[PDB]
Amino acid sequence: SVLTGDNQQRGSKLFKITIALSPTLAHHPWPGLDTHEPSQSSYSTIVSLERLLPEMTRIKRNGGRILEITEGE
Amino acid sequence: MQDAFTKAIVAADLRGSFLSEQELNQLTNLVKESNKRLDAVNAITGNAAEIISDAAHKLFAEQTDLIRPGGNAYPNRRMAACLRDMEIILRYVSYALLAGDASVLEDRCLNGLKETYVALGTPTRSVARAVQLMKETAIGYVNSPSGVTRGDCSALVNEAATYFDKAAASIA
Amino acid sequence: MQDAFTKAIVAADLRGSFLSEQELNQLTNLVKESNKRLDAVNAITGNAAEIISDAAHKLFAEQTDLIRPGGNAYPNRRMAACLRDMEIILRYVSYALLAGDASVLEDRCLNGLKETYVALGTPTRSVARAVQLMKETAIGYVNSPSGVTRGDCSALVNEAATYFDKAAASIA
Amino acid sequence: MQDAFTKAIVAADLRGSFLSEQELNQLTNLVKESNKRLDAVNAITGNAAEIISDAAHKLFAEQTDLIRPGGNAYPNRRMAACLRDMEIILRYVSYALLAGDASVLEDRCLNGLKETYVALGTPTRSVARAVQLMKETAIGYVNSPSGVTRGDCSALVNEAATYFDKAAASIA
Amino acid sequence: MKTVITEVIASADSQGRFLNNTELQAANGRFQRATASMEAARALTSNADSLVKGAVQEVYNKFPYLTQPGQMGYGDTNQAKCARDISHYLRFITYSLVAGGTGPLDDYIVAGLREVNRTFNLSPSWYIEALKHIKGKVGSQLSGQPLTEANAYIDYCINALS
Amino acid sequence: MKTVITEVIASADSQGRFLNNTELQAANGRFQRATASMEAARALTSNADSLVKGAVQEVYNKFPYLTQPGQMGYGDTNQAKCARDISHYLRFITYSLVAGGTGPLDDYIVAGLREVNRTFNLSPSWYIEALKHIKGKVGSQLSGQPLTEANAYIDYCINALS
Amino acid sequence: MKTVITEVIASADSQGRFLNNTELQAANGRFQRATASMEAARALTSNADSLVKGAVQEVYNKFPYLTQPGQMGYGDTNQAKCARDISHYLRFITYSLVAGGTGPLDDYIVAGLREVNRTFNLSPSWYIEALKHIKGKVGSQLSGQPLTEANAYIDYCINALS
Amino acid sequence: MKTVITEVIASADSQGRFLNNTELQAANGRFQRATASMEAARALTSNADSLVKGAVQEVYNKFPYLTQPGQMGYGDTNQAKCARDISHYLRFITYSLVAGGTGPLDDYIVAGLREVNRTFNLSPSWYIEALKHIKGKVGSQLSGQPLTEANAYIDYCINALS
Amino acid sequence: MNVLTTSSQRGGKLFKVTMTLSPALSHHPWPSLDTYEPSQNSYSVVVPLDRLLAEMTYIKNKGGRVLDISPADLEALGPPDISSVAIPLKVELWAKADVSDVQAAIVAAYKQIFGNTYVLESERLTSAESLLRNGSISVREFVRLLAKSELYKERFFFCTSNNRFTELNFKHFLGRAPYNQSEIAAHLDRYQTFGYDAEIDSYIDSDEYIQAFGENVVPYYRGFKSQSGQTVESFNRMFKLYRGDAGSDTNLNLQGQKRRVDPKNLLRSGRGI
Ligand SMILES: *[C@H](C)[C@H]1/C(=C/c2[nH]c(/C=C3N=C(/C=C4\NC(=O)C(CC)=C4C)C(C)=C\3CCC(=O)O)c(CCC(=O)O)c2C)NC(=O)[C@@H]1C
Ligand SMILES: *[C@H](C)[C@H]1/C(=C/c2[nH]c(/C=C3N=C(/C=C4\NC(=O)C(CC)=C4C)C(C)=C\3CCC(=O)O)c(CCC(=O)O)c2C)NC(=O)[C@@H]1C
Ligand SMILES: *[C@H](C)[C@H]1/C(=C/c2[nH]c(/C=C3N=C(/C=C4\NC(=O)C(CC)=C4C)C(C)=C\3CCC(=O)O)c(CCC(=O)O)c2C)NC(=O)[C@@H]1C
Ligand SMILES: *[C@H](C)[C@H]1/C(=C/c2[nH]c(/C=C3N=C(/C=C4\NC(=O)C(CC)=C4C)C(C)=C\3CCC(=O)O)c(CCC(=O)O)c2C)NC(=O)[C@@H]1C
Ligand SMILES: *[C@H](C)[C@H]1/C(=C/c2[nH]c(/C=C3N=C(/C=C4\NC(=O)C(CC)=C4C)C(C)=C\3CCC(=O)O)c(CCC(=O)O)c2C)NC(=O)[C@@H]1C
Ligand SMILES: *[C@H](C)[C@H]1/C(=C/c2[nH]c(/C=C3N=C(/C=C4\NC(=O)C(CC)=C4C)C(C)=C\3CCC(=O)O)c(CCC(=O)O)c2C)NC(=O)[C@@H]1C
Ligand SMILES: *[C@H](C)[C@H]1/C(=C/c2[nH]c(/C=C3N=C(/C=C4\NC(=O)C(CC)=C4C)C(C)=C\3CCC(=O)O)c(CCC(=O)O)c2C)NC(=O)[C@@H]1C
Ligand SMILES: *[C@H](C)[C@H]1/C(=C/c2[nH]c(/C=C3N=C(/C=C4\NC(=O)C(CC)=C4C)C(C)=C\3CCC(=O)O)c(CCC(=O)O)c2C)NC(=O)[C@@H]1C
Ligand SMILES: *[C@H](C)[C@H]1/C(=C/c2[nH]c(/C=C3N=C(/C=C4\NC(=O)C(CC)=C4C)C(C)=C\3CCC(=O)O)c(CCC(=O)O)c2C)NC(=O)[C@@H]1C
Ligand SMILES: *[C@H](C)[C@H]1/C(=C/c2[nH]c(/C=C3N=C(/C=C4\NC(=O)C(CC)=C4C)C(C)=C\3CCC(=O)O)c(CCC(=O)O)c2C)NC(=O)[C@@H]1C
Ligand SMILES: *[C@H](C)[C@H]1/C(=C/c2[nH]c(/C=C3N=C(/C=C4\NC(=O)C(CC)=C4C)C(C)=C\3CCC(=O)O)c(CCC(=O)O)c2C)NC(=O)[C@@H]1C
Repeated sequence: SVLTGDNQQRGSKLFKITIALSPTLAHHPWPGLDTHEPSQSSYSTIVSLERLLPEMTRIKRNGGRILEITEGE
Repeated sequence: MQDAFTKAIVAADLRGSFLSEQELNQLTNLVKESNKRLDAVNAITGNAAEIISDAAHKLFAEQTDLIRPGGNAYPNRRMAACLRDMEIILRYVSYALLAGDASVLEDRCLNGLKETYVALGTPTRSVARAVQLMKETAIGYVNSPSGVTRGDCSALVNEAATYFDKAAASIA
Repeated sequence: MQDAFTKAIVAADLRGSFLSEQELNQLTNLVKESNKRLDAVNAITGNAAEIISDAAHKLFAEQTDLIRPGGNAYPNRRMAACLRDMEIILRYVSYALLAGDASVLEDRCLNGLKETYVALGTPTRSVARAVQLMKETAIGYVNSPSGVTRGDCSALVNEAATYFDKAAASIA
Repeated sequence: MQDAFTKAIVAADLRGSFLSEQELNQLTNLVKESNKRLDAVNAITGNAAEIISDAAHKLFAEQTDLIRPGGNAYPNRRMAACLRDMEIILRYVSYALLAGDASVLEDRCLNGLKETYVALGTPTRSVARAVQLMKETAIGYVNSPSGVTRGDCSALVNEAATYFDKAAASIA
Repeated sequence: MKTVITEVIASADSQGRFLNNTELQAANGRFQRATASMEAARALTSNADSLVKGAVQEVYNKFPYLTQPGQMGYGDTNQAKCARDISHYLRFITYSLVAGGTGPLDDYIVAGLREVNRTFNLSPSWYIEALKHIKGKVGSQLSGQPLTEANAYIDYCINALS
Repeated sequence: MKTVITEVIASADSQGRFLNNTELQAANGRFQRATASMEAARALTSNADSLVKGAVQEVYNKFPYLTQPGQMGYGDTNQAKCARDISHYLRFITYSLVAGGTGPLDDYIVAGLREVNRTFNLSPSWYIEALKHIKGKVGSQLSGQPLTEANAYIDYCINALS
Repeated sequence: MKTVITEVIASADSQGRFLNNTELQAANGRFQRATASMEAARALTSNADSLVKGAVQEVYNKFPYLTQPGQMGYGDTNQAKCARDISHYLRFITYSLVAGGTGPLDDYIVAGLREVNRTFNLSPSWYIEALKHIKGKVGSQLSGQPLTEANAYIDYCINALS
Repeated sequence: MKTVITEVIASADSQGRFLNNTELQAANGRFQRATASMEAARALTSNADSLVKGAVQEVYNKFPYLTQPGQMGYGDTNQAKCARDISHYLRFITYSLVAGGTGPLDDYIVAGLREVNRTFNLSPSWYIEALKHIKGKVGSQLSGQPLTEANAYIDYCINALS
Repeated sequence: MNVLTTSSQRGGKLFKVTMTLSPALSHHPWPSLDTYEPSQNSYSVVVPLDRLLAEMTYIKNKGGRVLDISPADLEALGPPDISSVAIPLKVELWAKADVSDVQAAIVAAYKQIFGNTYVLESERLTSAESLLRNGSISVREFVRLLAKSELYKERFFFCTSNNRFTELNFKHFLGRAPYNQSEIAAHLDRYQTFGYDAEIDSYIDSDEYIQAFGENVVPYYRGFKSQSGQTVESFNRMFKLYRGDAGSDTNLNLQGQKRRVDPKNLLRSGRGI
């Protein structure tokens, strides 16, 4: 997701993170086995350095792995 | 408590005004029906015992478990209560019918009845059922008397219904 | 949620029975009126804005103090709320009218409403008043429309009333 | 109950100790003021009726709606209550003033007051207002009496204020 | 609120008993009376204003000094109030006629009457005159039972005031 | 004894107040009704006997076994009592019509009814039939309001018995 | 807690009336006395300790057997307690002088005195001696009204104990 | 009758306890004050008459219309009564000073005040002026505590009247 | 407790009064020191309006003290209907959402995140809304922004206690109510060192959030239906936290922000700390 402007209000250096998505990370609210969205198997988000460690750890424990990290600017 | 007349007053009071002529005409006509109204009440009271007796029989024929050990109408002690309650509800309904207003029934009897029943483990549904059974029987009398001047009581009959139903609903 | 049909079902279910033929005939009839029913709703929705606007004007002409400093409709922020509330109540009422059942109105809107108003210090009396003011205006439209096939809507009109009144009562 | 003396005791008790000489000197001087203290009280009690009467007039001149149909001070019955209440609060305040301690006031009088007012739909704001109106009038007398030895009562005057204010706050 | 109908209900309710013939007889009494009562109310409601003017006025004739400066009758605010008040009395009376009991009167007017009047230094006397003057006027527009009813209620207040 | 008149007095008395319009309205009701009530009583009083015979009789038809030896209906003493009793019921009813309230019924008949009946093993059922049979006959000699009144009271007992 | 001031408030409060002259007179009494009372307290507070030693001691002289092994007076723990206790009595007395009422005494010492003493087999007698011995000593350090006050309170306990 | 002394007895008596130091303190207060109180009474008692004349008079100045024919202030009987009445008020006040409590006032004057006044249409207002006028005069003959006392009691009535 | 009649036989609005009982107020007819029945430490009475003044004065003149007064009509009302929260409904914001769908989400989010509480035109956040619907922000991220926003702080966090704010938070961010005293304690400590932002972050970051409505689903009410690792009492606490439809979390009302869940009730579910 290309940042239109600095997403976060609170300010630090921001880094774009592209992740391969497990069904768990974004389960659809559907009956049966939850499916992540087809259109994005690789969600990309913008994160502040402070949040970067929590975001990565949560991504890690869920199936999906970091495809790439890029500084948001 | 409250009734049709008093009510209209109170409304008028908050507006701070004399009664509207329109409003008088509600009361004027209400008076005219009195005689019918009265007979209706008289019919219930006259048949009271029966109404209940009847309803009960039917209630227990339907929900046989209530009267089996472990049910809520067993043993005698409980049964007695259940009968007593039915009656009360009836009494209040009649009162309302005379007043020409739900209030008396709701404030004295219905407000909190559900919760009581719940706490005890009385099945509210069955209670409601009973109330209806009563309703039908009661109307039966109201609507089919002998030696009264023949005429149309529908208006009253329906209002009666409503009262019964408010009861059924709030209990249920 | 619930409406006229579903309701009758549910009742029937607890008895454990197929729907009584008598009961079908309630619903059968209800269907026939549909068209009328619909137009009624359509009339409210079409006039919505106005209904409110109107009622408000009258509300504030009566209870001048609400709009005076220290009153409950002052300042702007509060006024705004008061308007929106009126509207909401209306919205629900309409919904009910279509459903053919109070429920939706009771559950979403009326339930807890009194207490809220109390906690805020909103004067429940005035709220109720507003609701009535609305009622009358609304009926006005329901009952006097344009380009509609002429016939009798009374039945619907009264049911409408009742809804408004349930509201008035439970708020008050 | 409690008052200035008793209080100091109690504190001392929990420490488990005889009263500190320092602490005695609080009480010693407190005694010395007695006479002033008394006159203060005497002034209120002597003027009681008036204090209230006065405050009321002013209260109703400000908040006209209280006395209009639909308001909280209407009708007579309600008005009466409102007056009665004012007085009570006053009575307590005086008591405190003599004791030299808020407690009595808080425990007998203020405790639960807000909630009552709320439940009734009495507008707490207005109540508070009344209390202040009273305060000012009362001080008026405390501070301008007849036949009293001229001297400084400020200390007492302020304490009086505080009591009134605790009241205002907890009600509001 | 005390009306015939409410009372019998109440009495029945206390004993825990159905409304039997006893009570209905009573009810029948009310509602029979209503026709007259209602008539009276229509008459008062219509002439309200005029009755009020006349009364207020009267009071001043009866107690000239009230209109002097530094008195209660003096300055418009007070006059306005004076009017308002009497209106009320009247209003309630009509109510009571229609309700068929003193109820409305008792709860609005009578309960707390004394203390209010004491604290604001309203002299009962005044009100009374107002009423009397009224009674006299009403004694023209009405007749027979309608009249009788009107009186009863008017008086009821006189007695409460005094 | 509970009649309309006594009650309003009582209520007035409890509150500690003079009889005001409220109560008189009620009283008036009682008095206007009386004319019908009184009529009914004259009618019952006259046909008393015949009503009684008919009733007693009925009961036996309804419950044949009572007349068999070793039963309660059997042997004249019992029959005499049975007659006596019903007479009483009737007597009281008349009273109540005239008094304009259930009072007389309540105090003579109803209070203690159950226990008496229990201890002597009188079956309510019987009495009831008696009454019903009566009601049916009365439903010829009377008409309109007079009738209505008669019924009310007769029933009142049925309900008390049951 | 019962002091002069609290009581008059209470009495006023019960009847539902403002503090009038009656009560203030009373209050005034409390305040005038205070000067003497306060003096007494300063005197006891200062000599506390010495009074306590003396008392404890006395008790043992009076009841030699207490100090024998297997008795209550025997072994330091008990002696410590004995000291503590008397300290308390004293402490409270001072309090009461200052508070200008028995209040403090009543609530700490007196209420429940008996049962405590019963369950732990403390003999009232002992305490009493303690007090008496005290009273005697106090009867030197003080004089006139100050003295009188001291006594009153000391006694108050004697009577409660006995 | 409520005086300091009676009250403490009462309170003591209710609880079922002996008079302890608490109460005596209170009593002492009453006795110390007495000297001032007594003085005040001697002063009022002496000037009684003159105070009364002045008051009665005042009232008429304040409410001229009273002296007109057909009013209450008119015709000697009434004037005599008016005098008498005020005398009473005064008399009692003195009593209360001496008794050291409102008691005398409460029982003679205050209890039943309202209803008496209502039934005979005596306007509280009048009395009040009387008192006020008095208070003003007394405010010359007396001084210091004696004065203070006099006021207290005089006021006490003002408040009761209003 | 339940009250069975709203009004006395003589017309009169009954009012339930709750007091802490005192030995003087009621005592056993037993020898020895008077004791109130332990079960009635908090006694409740329903009194008509007329006797209310006398009743309350007497209570207070003894050592009683009034816990709360409440009109009998509000009392003896049905427990709120759970109809709308039994099955929440749920909103998914697809990618390539058309204009309307984005609007619906926004509305729904404001509803759940703020309670019934109304958000005015000026209060509403254009910027945050802007981001959603040209991508860039997840529904999850929007939700974070709302809880960061001052609007949120002013209503929930700046008026009430942190104790109250926690459960207030729980309900908005997770349908659940709080289970156990520990959760309340943990959040409080987080807030003291990390501050307000970190605490807000810890609910959205939590796996319970992720497991249900993890991304691009507007939060819904999980409580009122059976959840894993949820204390049974939590379900009852959900009835206290959630009062009816058209009942809100409002700073605005008198003494607006108080605790729906008593501290003791939390202790029952679990203790340890
Ligand atoms: C009968 C149709 C059903 C039924 C009834 C039932 N009720 C109870 C217990 C009580 N009922 C009430 C309710 C009232 N008392 C009143 O004063 C009023 C008017 C305000 C009502 C309507 C009360 C007070 C009780 C509890 C105490 C009592 O027994 O009086 C029972 C007994 C329950 C028990 O545990 O003993 C029963 C059986 N339940 C059924 O089975 C029927 C479907
Ligand atoms: C309606 C449910 C059924 C019905 C009623 C009915 N009643 C009347 C007329 C009267 N009924 C009464 C009855 C009373 N008046 C009283 O004062 C009392 C209490 C003491 C009663 C019970 C009276 C007196 C009248 C007036 C004339 C008469 O002789 O009955 C009518 C006729 C219409 C009217 O209002 O007059 C009717 C229709 N009968 C029916 O047809 C319904 C089934
Ligand atoms: C009643 C409040 C007033 C009134 C209404 C009325 N309407 C009809 C008949 C119809 N009205 C509609 C309208 C709709 N049907 C729909 O499906 C929708 C929503 C898409 C609407 C708005 C229709 C289609 C009919 C039937 C065709 C026709 O118009 O004739 C009637 C006639 C009764 C009947 O249809 O059985 C009436 C009375 N007219 C009044 O006079 C009332 C003030
Ligand atoms: C007067 C300034 C305002 C006012 C007062 C008002 N109060 C009531 C009713 C009550 N007020 C109280 C007061 C107290 N309860 C206590 O515990 C204490 C302290 C010890 C007090 C002072 C109570 C108990 C009641 C309810 C019972 C009663 O009859 O008093 C009313 C009447 C409410 C009603 O609906 O009847 C009023 C009007 N309200 C105003 O309008 C003023 C702003
Ligand atoms: C303070 C608000 C005003 C004020 C007070 C003031 N009073 C005194 C002195 C006394 N006041 C009293 C009054 C009483 N003593 C009692 O025992 C009773 C109850 C029966 C009362 C009402 C007394 C006895 C005294 C002592 C003698 C005297 O009057 O002088 C003073 C003087 C200083 C002092 O503390 O004694 C003062 C200042 N005077 C003001 O200026 C204020 C307006
Ligand atoms: C008319 C004869 C005299 C007069 C009257 C007057 N009244 C007031 C003030 C009040 N009047 C009432 C009376 C009522 N208010 C009610 O709610 C009811 C029951 C429905 C009544 C009968 C009240 C309560 C007040 C108090 C304050 C208020 O206005 O509400 C005044 C003002 C006196 C003052 O200073 O407060 C007056 C003057 N006016 C005249 O000129 C006549 C002498
Ligand atoms: C008639 C339907 C049946 C019948 C009746 C019968 N009754 C008794 C005995 C008593 N019956 C009554 C009734 C009343 N006595 C009163 O004082 C009143 C109130 C005014 C009533 C209603 C009473 C009290 C008695 C008991 C005392 C007595 O001896 O009368 C009997 C005799 C029972 C016995 O055990 O001897 C009988 C048989 N007889 C029939 O044939 C019918 C079956
Ligand atoms: C001294 C004259 C004798 C003595 C006394 C002694 N006391 C205890 C134990 C207790 N003493 C008290 C007394 C008080 N505790 C209080 O809280 C108060 C109110 C301020 C008093 C007056 C109490 C309650 C105890 C019981 C337990 C406790 O720990 O206090 C003992 C110990 C006896 C025992 O059974 O434990 C003794 C011996 N000691 C002497 O040497 C004298 C004979
Ligand atoms: C004086 C300000 C006005 C006045 C007074 C006046 N009073 C009466 C009649 C009574 N006055 C009282 C008062 C008291 N009697 C007592 O026993 C006591 C307590 C010791 C008091 C305060 C009473 C009881 C009466 C009524 C019975 C009686 O005759 O004494 C009148 C006569 C009024 C009448 O007869 O209706 C008058 C005129 N007179 C004036 O000039 C002033 C206006
Ligand atoms: C003693 C081992 C511990 C202790 C006890 C203690 N209890 C209280 C006060 C109360 N205790 C009770 C207990 C009961 N009341 C009952 O009716 C029953 C049986 C049915 C019990 C068990 C109650 C109700 C009270 C409070 C009111 C009363 O006095 O009856 C206290 C005093 C508390 C106070 O401040 O009043 C104490 C000390 N506490 C200890 O210190 C011991 C560990
Ligand atoms: C207008 C007729 C009267 C009025 C209303 C008023 N309401 C509020 C505040 C709120 N009212 C509600 C209402 C509802 N919540 C719902 O969800 C529904 C049904 C779904 C309704 C109808 C709510 C939630 C609130 C609280 C939230 C908020 O206030 O933002 C106020 C404002 C209170 C304040 O002090 O700010 C007002 C003024 N009050 C009047 O003056 C009229 C009599």
